Amino acid sequence: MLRINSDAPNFDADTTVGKINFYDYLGDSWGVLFSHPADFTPVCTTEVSAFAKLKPEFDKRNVKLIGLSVEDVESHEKWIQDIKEIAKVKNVGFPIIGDTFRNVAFLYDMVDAEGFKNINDGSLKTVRSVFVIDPKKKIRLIFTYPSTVGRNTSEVLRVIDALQLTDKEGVVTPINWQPADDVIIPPSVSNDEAKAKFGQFNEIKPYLRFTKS
Ligand code: NA
Repeated sequence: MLRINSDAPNFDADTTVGKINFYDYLGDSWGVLFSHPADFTPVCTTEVSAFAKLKPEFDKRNVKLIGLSVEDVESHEKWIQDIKEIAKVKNVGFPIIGDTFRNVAFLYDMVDAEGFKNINDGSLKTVRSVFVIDPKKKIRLIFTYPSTVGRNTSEVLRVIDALQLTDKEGVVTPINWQPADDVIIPPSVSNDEAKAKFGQFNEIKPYLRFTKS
């Protein structure tokens, strides 16, 4: 099964922006792949609307958004029109994948079978995962909220910031970290190595050393 640190599988799909190859779409950017069981459902509609409004926040972090929903592109196009109206956005700048037969969802381990459309029978309730993918196509973080509970855009941005920072500076982030807060030196780094790389640090315990960001 796919887990954090697994490679995000590549695929070809029909989308609201035309046919794409996932890796090609992503390029060297980070990616956020978010999933929906069906179009014209309320929580998901609010969620896509929020991502659309906030796309500039993602753009500045070199992150490309992509949505998946188990319906055809034609349906997604109509849904986007509603989303534009609701969100009061001029356009939705990212694609929504038309996964009519659940093939992509299946590839991403959200369902145990592919080849059939959305029947409103409950088999699609699990098509709700969000995958944060790095420039090397590694899945870095996953979260799955049920369609009943809307996601948190701020948290998605927070984790992206933490992940990027950790990759950039070789640090780790504590619970509830916000940017500009102090970070933690990874245990793989010796105190001497830490002095060389970070300067000063506060050793709470030998394994827990805070340093400034
Ligand atoms: Na020190």
